Amino acid sequence: ATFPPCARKMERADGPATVLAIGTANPPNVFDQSTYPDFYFNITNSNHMTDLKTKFQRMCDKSGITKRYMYLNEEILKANPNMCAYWEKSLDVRQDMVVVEVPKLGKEAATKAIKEWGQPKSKITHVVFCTTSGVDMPGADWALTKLLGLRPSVKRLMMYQQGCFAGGTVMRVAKDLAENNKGARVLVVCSELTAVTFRGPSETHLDSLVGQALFGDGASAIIVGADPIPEVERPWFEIHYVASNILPDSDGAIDGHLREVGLTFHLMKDVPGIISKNIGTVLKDAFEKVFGVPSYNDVFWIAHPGGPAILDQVEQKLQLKTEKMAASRQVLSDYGNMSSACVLFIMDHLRKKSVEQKLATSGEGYEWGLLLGFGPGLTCETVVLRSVPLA
Amino acid sequence: ATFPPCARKMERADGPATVLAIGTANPPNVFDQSTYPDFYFNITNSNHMTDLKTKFQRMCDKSGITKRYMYLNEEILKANPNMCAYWEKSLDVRQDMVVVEVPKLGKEAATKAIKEWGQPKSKITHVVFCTTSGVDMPGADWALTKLLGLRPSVKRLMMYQQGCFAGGTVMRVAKDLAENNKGARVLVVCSELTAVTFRGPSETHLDSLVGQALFGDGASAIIVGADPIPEVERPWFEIHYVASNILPDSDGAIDGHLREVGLTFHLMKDVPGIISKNIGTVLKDAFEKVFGNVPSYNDVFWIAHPGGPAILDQVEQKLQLKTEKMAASRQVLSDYGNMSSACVLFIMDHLRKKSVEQKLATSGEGYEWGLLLGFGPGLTCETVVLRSVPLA
Ligand SMILES: CC(C)(COP(=O)(O)OP(=O)(O)OC[C@H]1O[C@@H](n2cnc3c(N)ncnc32)[C@H](O)[C@@H]1OP(=O)(O)O)[C@@H](O)C(=O)NCCC(=O)NCCS
Ligand SMILES: O=C1C[C@@H](c2ccc(O)cc2)Oc2cc(O)cc(O)c21
Ligand SMILES: O=C1C[C@@H](c2ccc(O)cc2)Oc2cc(O)cc(O)c21
Repeated sequence: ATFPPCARKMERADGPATVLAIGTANPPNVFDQSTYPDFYFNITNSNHMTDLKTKFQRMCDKSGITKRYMYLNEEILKANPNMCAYWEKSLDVRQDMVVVEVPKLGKEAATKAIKEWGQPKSKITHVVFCTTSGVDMPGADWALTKLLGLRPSVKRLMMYQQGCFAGGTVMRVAKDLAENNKGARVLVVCSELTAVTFRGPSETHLDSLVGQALFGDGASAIIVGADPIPEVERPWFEIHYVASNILPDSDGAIDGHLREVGLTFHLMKDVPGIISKNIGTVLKDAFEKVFGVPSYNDVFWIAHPGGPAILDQVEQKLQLKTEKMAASRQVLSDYGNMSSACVLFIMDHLRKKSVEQKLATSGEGYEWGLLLGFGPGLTCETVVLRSVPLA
Repeated sequence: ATFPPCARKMERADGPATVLAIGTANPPNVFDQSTYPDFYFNITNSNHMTDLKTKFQRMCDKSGITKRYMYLNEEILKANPNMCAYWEKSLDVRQDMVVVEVPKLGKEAATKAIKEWGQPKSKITHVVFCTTSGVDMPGADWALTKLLGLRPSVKRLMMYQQGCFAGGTVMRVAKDLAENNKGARVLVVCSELTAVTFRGPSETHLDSLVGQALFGDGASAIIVGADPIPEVERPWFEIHYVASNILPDSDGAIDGHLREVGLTFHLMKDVPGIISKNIGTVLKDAFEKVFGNVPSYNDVFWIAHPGGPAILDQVEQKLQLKTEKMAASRQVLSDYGNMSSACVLFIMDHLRKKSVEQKLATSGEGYEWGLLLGFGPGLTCETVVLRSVPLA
């Protein structure tokens, strides 16, 4: 039923896929969260909706967010009344922005990672581009290739309308790309901008208002490869296990639609409840596979900060000690919810802080760790990581 | 710099990624190409555009297409005048159709693939869903998973807004999922519906008119795995080499923009020209990596994305292929039109079946080796080197 087998025509690698560099970028406009409700109701000309703004100030005060970064600013929003409305035909001006600026922010994040990596751009064999912010043909993967001047034969994978869990997905994608191809070096870019999602307030769409309180802009970039070249490339985290779960009883929990008015956000179930009710089973299953067993307090944690109640309720249900989510909270406070890019920001802070505090390893002390993405399905992406030792 | 190595935690497979099953599906409405211009100019209130209709009749006549299948029909279009115009805000009505109908049609093709495969669907470990028709959150990958009742823990990969080259991308994607994961069985689904792209004619955007003559609807699905179970699973094609290339001097050749008027289609360079000048360089590099320092193009089987007949004609001319090589590619174009990322899988299925039918030596018309090519925006050329299986 088969011709006689031949050796793998495209050689594969032997070690684990390894993070060799991380770079991050954010748009230049900074928004204090504690005064953001004033700005938001000013720029949306909705100061007559008194009770709604009180509701929004509470949302912002309870977000665990201190500041956010956005491509949008006061000048740009005055120029587009249709994006300041809650529900006006927009998509076209929104697309005109994000199809340009999402590859641009990704390039700034990627240039940093390429620079830290140290190798020539020409060594990049694969490009994985992940966003939730607009679509186009050719995609932001093609645009990033041109902007960076990678070789025209890079193998690309364009991930559009992904959502918050895709920071975990890209790790699972790059794992197989890196491990199945000897010498493959994968450029992974997550890049998100709220220009598709910013909109005016409505008294009957309070979940849309939660989104206005939480979503920020940012781009993160990693170089993934297996078999790092000793004393030339420098490892930081190893990918050893990945898993995907549609959580029980979660149908319709989070929906997002791309419409003539832009991208709309819909909350319809207790998202922190469903995650925290089911996270025990998922991680226990992963740990049996990887180990078959360290404590949850003895591994490092990169958890997507969908919002603070997620991190809070996982922490309680699993009875974690409060430093386990500290790095994930650090990014949420410093940046807000940047959809897919969040976890890669958290990974970078983890390593930087572990180095700077002169700890044993890249993951704040521990040999093993977790990276968790959450979003729409309701989808939980699971990554078991190993760190590297340090001085 | 590293912790002590440990054995790979997730076992890998050893053989090549193999196609184990193919199924396809189309919407139920058939449109004869020869009289399609009469239907199209009438439904878009364009009967007065007398010379434009004569041009469109020529496009249809020279299209190499006999018929297409479409989810759209007469009743659906009359219910949506904003779609029968050239440039009205529609995207919402277009999304309402395709976010439901794309996973639906893919479900149809996937059930056929799974039935041929013969294994329990619970043994599917990965889902790759590929489309250029609509986007949604959660995606068509999620909806397909629910419709089929696959395991809740499948590893899903959602590929939106891909374009015509993506039939080769999913093969490339599926190669690494299957090979790096022992026991992985990947369901790959490409599902395309013209409801995103249909629009009335304009005398000044004849490239938009070109799309209206060529694009059809369809979905195709494959089961891809490595290390097949002897006597249980049946290999049909192996994936041995994958390559990707942005062709030189091709910026702007094919653009597609998702707007408030829906998906718009633009052609601003000689696309069959650019592909045919460069395909030799592309295929020569792939063959040198597979075979060293090498069969002739006439001695392999061809699965070429039929973006239009001029592409197949100009690759046939410049590479001096005998005319039989593109025949399978042209048969699918004839019977279905250009189904974006779904076509090549339709051509793959057609190839195997007529090889079995005519009792040829292999599943790729008696050749051992062959190509699957996808052409699209970028200009992106995706290259796959396949091996067939022998036949009794
Ligand atoms: C060329 C093709 C569009 C139609 O067949 P064709 O026989 O070449 O048409 P001919 O050139 O013989 O006929 C000429 C008329 O057709 C129309 N036409 C054909 N291709 C056209 C194009 N790219 N743009 C505009 N008009 C076109 C024109 O109106 C032309 O007359 P013009 O002088 O007014 O432009 C088709 O076979 C093809 O493959 N074209 C490009 C491939 C493609 O479309 N790829 C889709 C990719 S995802
Ligand atoms: O509606 C949006 C906005 C989007 C987004 C966030 C940050 C950013 O920078 C750009 C886009 O994030 C989301 C993530 C989801 O899981 C579901 C959603 O509906 C959305
Ligand atoms: O504009 C379209 C239509 C789309 C399409 C075709 C058939 C179908 O059934 C659904 C969508 O295919 C494309 C493929 C491209 O590379 C570029 C494009 O602009 C387009």
